[PDB]
Amino acid sequence: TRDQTSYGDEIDKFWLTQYVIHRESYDFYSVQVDYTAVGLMSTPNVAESYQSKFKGRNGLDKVLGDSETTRVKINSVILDKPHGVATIRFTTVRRVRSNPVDDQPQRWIAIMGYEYKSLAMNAEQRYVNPLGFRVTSYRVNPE
Amino acid sequence: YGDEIDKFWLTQYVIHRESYDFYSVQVDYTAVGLMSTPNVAESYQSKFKGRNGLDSETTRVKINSVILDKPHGVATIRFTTVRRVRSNPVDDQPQRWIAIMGYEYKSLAMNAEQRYVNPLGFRVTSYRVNPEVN
Ligand SMILES: O=C(O)c1cc(-n2cccc2)ccn1
Repeated sequence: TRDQTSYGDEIDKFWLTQYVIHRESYDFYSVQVDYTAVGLMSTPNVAESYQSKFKGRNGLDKVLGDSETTRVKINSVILDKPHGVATIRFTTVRRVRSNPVDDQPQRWIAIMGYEYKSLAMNAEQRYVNPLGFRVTSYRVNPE
Repeated sequence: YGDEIDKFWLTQYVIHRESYDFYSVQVDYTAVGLMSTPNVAESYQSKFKGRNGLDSETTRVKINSVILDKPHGVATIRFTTVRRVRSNPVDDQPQRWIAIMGYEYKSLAMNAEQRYVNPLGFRVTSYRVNPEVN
């Protein structure tokens, strides 16, 4: 909509958490929806390193299928609105359909830079991102 | 504009209206004033209208469900509240409720005011809330 670094605590918090759930979760049924969302909510450079694991024969969706899944769980969010910086602590629970039960959960820390860029958008894009939220920097490290 | 985007303003609205706070009384009253129509918003202010407007107590909320009815702009939110007076050293016994509301997206007038709370023009048309006891 409008060039803007921040939209408030609650607004930024929703877009940030949604992003992590889209990009760190893997469900064979929603992969296309998750894939499309991360692209629109990211700069080309940020979207490039994520789309890489999906290209070619050994693309994640081509290899995994529905043999496994990873669930995502948000645990806390720290906003630095004036700088467009945000820290996110979350948990991920993987599974494989051939094992008895789930495997041990994994704690992560996400350091994200975000903004709201005003640019042209098509109909199918108005559904994904209204305020034009975009991640300009992303990297996760173990807890 | 999608389920998640709608569920956000809805749950936030239920949290805004069905709660009670003072740091946030200057932020919740103002918040609901923008996410509501002049028709369904006077039933919410009517609670302080006059001299006897509503620190001695508090009321917090936790969302437990969302179900959506897209084509109509309605939702079936189910939440719980907890009352607490400054005096009583412990919280009150929880109570469970049910609500359905009307929302729309009509960005007719928007200023410096709504960017923080409501820049997407989320507006509530209808409201009701009724309890639930098994
Ligand atoms: O990213 C989503 O919004 C999502 C994730 C999942 N999911 C469940 C386990 C792992 C990913 C299912 C449906 N939607």
